[PDB]
Amino acid sequence: GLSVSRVGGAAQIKAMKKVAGTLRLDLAAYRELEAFAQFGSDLDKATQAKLARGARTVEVLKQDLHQPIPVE
Amino acid sequence: GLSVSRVGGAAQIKAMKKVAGTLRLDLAAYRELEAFAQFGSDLDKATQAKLARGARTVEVLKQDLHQPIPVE
Amino acid sequence: ASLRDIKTRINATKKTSQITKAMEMVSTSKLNRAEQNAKSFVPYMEKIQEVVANVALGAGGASHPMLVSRPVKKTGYLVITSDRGLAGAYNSNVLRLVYQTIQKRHASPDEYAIIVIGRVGLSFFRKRNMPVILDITRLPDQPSFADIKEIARKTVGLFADGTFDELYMYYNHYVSAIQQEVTERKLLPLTDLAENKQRTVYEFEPSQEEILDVLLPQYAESLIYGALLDAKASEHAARMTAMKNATDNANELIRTLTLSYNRARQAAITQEITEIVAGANALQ
Amino acid sequence: ALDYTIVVTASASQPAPLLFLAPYAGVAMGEYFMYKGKHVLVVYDDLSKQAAAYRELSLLLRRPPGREAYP
Amino acid sequence: ALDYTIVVTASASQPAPLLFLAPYAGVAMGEYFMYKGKHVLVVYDDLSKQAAAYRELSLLLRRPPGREAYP
Amino acid sequence: IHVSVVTPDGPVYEDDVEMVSVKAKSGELGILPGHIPLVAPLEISAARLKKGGKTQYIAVSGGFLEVRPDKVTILAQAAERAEDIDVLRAKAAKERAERRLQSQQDDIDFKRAELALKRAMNRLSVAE
Amino acid sequence: PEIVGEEHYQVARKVQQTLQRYKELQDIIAILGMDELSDEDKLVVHRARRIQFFLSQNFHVAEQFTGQPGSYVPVKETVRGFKEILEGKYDHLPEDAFRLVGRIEEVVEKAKAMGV
Amino acid sequence: PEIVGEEHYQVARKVQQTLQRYKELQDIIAILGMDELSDEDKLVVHRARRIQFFLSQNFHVAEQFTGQPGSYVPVKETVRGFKEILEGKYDHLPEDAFRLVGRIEEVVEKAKAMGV
Repeated sequence: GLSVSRVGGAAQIKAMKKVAGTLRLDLAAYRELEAFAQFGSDLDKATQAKLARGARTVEVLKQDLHQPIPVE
Repeated sequence: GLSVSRVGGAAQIKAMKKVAGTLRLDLAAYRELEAFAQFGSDLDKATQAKLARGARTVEVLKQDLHQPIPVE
Repeated sequence: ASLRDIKTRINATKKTSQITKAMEMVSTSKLNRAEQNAKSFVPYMEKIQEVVANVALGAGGASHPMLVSRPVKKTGYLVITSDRGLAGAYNSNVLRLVYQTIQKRHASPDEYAIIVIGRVGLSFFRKRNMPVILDITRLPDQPSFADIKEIARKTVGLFADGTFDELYMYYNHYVSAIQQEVTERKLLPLTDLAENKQRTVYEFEPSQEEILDVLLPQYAESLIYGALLDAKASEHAARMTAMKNATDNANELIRTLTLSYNRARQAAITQEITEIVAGANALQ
Repeated sequence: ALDYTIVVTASASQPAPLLFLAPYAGVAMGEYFMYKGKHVLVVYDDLSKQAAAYRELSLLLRRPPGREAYP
Repeated sequence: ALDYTIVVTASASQPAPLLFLAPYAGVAMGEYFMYKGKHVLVVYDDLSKQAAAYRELSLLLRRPPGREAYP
Repeated sequence: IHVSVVTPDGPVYEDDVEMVSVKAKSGELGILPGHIPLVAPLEISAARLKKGGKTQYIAVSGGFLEVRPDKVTILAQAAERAEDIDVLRAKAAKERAERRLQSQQDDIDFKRAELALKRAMNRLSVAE
Repeated sequence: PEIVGEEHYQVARKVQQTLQRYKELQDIIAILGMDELSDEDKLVVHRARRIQFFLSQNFHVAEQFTGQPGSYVPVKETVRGFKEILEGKYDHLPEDAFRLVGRIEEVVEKAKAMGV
Repeated sequence: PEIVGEEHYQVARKVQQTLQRYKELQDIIAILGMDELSDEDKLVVHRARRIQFFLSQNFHVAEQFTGQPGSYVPVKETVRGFKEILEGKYDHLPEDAFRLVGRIEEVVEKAKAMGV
């Protein structure tokens, strides 16, 4: 969320750009909606789907040590 | 609330000296409750009369530029 | 350490303290109106209790099954919780008490049935996978008799069909404003009813059994609505006490953060002044 | 209002001593009317600029600095 | 209690060189009885005052200060 | 005698009349001052009170009567003060819509306040 | 994992994960209290009290401080004890039963001596 | 108002007030939902969407990237346009056709091209 790229978009390939757009959108959405989920009201399904989506984004964006992945 | 006139009260005209003593207490009662008024229908006339005449106090004390009002 | 971060933490804690104090004032007003409703119910309740005492205790009259104890094949549970959260030990005490009585005496899933009031109890007994047969949730903060009347008629009719065979109430008795003792009372056997001071012999116009099977459902519904007014008063008092405790916790947190702010403020000024004077001494 | 007021200007492009000497010129123009018997109202717009220009003068003259390098 | 105690006084009005040397004088008066086999108790009322006076005595010597301006 | 139409919500009329008469579930009935201690359920019908020549009608619903020779105390789960029998159904429908709106209103008010607390305590957590 | 072992590594990371989640919950517990947490955060607090008390240990050097004789714990046994705390096997014990204890059989012994 | 004029000042302050009121409803709409606010606040977010899209323009510079030839909008015409959106004249047009238009008549010249 705080990490900035100042080129970004001109760096990426076309295939990474197409899907990194919507990945940035729903990860920002999950970072916003996680603020209202530590206590209290147990939010409805319409953004519980977005929280589950965002938890899967966070679980995708993890790696191991010294395992780089190709672009494809 | 934060502004003070350490000579004040003895600098006022005798007409304002009778009237400002109520206005200090009215605006001091309103600015404590100004953040408590976004939600709550709590008291019918005990602390909503304070909010009503404090909002009217704040609306009275506004001005436009270049139009000084005489003391009377 | 990080003077601006301590300042923003002081400001955020002041905003939380103001929000919790405003919730405390709202909850004090709703506790006052809940006590007014609980007081306005009382002249109905004395005269219903008086008529039930003078009728059911005069000359036997154990014909209606609500006055006699039948052999227990099942057991109903009437649970009154809150619908909205931010009450500290209001819902947790009642739900733990119901859960431990159920796990104590029954240990069989179809041997009991649970009637919840509020969404907290409903979510509790759905996460524990229990039968939650009636679901009157989304009630107001100041309820009337007309919206508890439908589930009260249904939970009296589910005794009158022969399903529950007895049932219990679980709620928080508002005792005085800080305690809110959780109580268990007993519904439909009416064996433990008490006589009044002056016992009078009424003359029964249709019959006696017709008086009983019109009135004793209304007596049970008045007991349920009295327990629910009690539970709403203890709900609003519990949320009042919870927001007062949250405001006091936020204020003592503000106090320790201002001690840290003054330490960091003094250390910042002495750091800046010794660096200015060292940069001045480097030239001389 | 320019039938009775006096405007004394030390704008930011002027050097630091004129910024330093603007308010003392204000009271030195006001005390004439004060000791003649009149009533004066002197308005010092942003004395913090004047304090910073006196900080600049004291630092470039090698005077020992205090807090926030104000002398 | 004055049959065995010795009071070494450095006031608040005394200069920082006497405040700096009061605990060392107390220890040097206790070591005479310690190295003869006697047992000595020495009490320092507010060594924070000695540290503040040594901060004074070091900054007047223009030694560069550290954390909380102590040397 | 003192007649008092009493609802579980609150008292309705609670004054003194000359001769109150109402129809029970068995049938018609009248109450003169000094009546026997009598108990009879009521049907969904009005209760006339006969204050001289006024005859103020009180429509009880559910309803239950206990008459003591000074303490007529009619116990009705729904009771309008000025009423002919048809007004209680429309009044119950109007108050049921109004109280569904009130339940929605105070639940939303609590949720607005709780989101204010969630945002302020999120900012306290981010401030570290 | 190539040095310390995969079971050791993932038990250590799960311990750090629950302690970091409890450290994030510290402010809510300080102001609102424990009663607001959503039944998984209550469990994370309920396990993290046990973890941060079970990391404490009685020493041989600290026998002169308190009289308690001290303990030496092998690596596989503290891995097994933290895996059994994280599985939920010791949720019924009091949280003050885990303080200053070598291995988790002594947790069970100290909780029996307390009277659970 | 002594610099920009009086009409421009009232229109700009009312646009600031309604966008501030829509900013205060950000968490309520995002969390609690859209169908539950009220009327006289759904009207506020209704006009605020049309306002915060009409503030955007098609630039002359972006002609090489989008194709539309761009626009220079005088101050009196944007004051008139925001006054007409604040009065409620254009509440029946969609929340598109306020995106990337110069003048206020281009809103209806785009909305007749898309829909009603």
